[PDB]
Amino acid sequence: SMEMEKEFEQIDKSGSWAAIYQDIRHEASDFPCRVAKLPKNKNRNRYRDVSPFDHSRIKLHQEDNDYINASLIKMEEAQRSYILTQGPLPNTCGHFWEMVWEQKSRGVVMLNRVMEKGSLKCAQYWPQKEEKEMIFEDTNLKLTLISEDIKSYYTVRQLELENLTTQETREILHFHYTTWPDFGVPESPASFLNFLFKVRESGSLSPEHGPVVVHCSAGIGRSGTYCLADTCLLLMDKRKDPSSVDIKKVLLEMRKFRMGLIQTADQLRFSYLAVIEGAKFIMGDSSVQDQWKELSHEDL
Ligand SMILES: O=C(O)C(=O)Nc1sc2c(c1C(=O)O)CCNC2
Ligand SMILES: [Cl-]
Ligand SMILES: [Cl-]
Ligand SMILES: [Cl-]
Repeated sequence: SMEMEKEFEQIDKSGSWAAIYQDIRHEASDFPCRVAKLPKNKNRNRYRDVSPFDHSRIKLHQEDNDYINASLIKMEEAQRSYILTQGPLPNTCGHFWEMVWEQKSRGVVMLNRVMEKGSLKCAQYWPQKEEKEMIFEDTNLKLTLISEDIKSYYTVRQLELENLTTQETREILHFHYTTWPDFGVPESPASFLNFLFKVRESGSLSPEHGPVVVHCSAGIGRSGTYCLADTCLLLMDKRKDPSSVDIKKVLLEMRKFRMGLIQTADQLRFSYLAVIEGAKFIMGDSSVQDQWKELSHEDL
């Protein structure tokens, strides 16, 4: 059994998930967020306590106001980057797709629903009907729903994003997880890993593309959980060595680039479970992938 499994058992036995998680919060980086806190950006932030650090914020390529609440998580050893961002607001959907355009992203991973716990956690930023495309006048972009593949707990959409200035167009894949509760965890490691591997298999993480965009409502809790699991699996894979992966150190590295990644101790505990289970595929048992698809009951 792997060292992360032994660590997992000892933390479970001693009941120390809350203390381990608080240790991470105490040790996490603290960098300034001066642009995010400028008065003119107040209505560009969904949550007053969630801001991108200045050193890693994504800048929009426009001259009026380049601010978006979004961070580039640049994982050097893993050689994968992610853009983590908040669920766009009704006035920032144009900025969101501007950022997708300028950063050359091929995929968007959405881990939340538009309404959760009775509240609007994210704007309806993509078109729900092929024949009702959206136009973002402020950033001069057009967004059309091309097709969607609805499964029982996630939906994959094919979108066309057009730069109306140049009339160039790109296909964006939208991976929408619809049964992951806010401040909660997926239903099982299997359904989570099935979804995560759906993203991987799409090619959206290819280094020929810009960084994948990942968001939940705040871009930190569910987004941090997804990214930690994905990065740890990729590191294990590069080295073919589960024991070289220190999950808490990877999370602390990610938190150099955006605050608050992973919002509960149970989400941390879930990340361990997902990485431990996914290690079976990494280390050469491809049949677990079929097993996850079955256990996830994705068919409708
Ligand atoms: O969507 C997520 O997974 C996430 O981290 N959400 C977060 S983090 C966070 C909040 C929320 C929210 O959704 O209310 C409220 C304000 N404090 C921090
Ligand atoms: Cl200002
Ligand atoms: Cl909203
Ligand atoms: Cl935190």
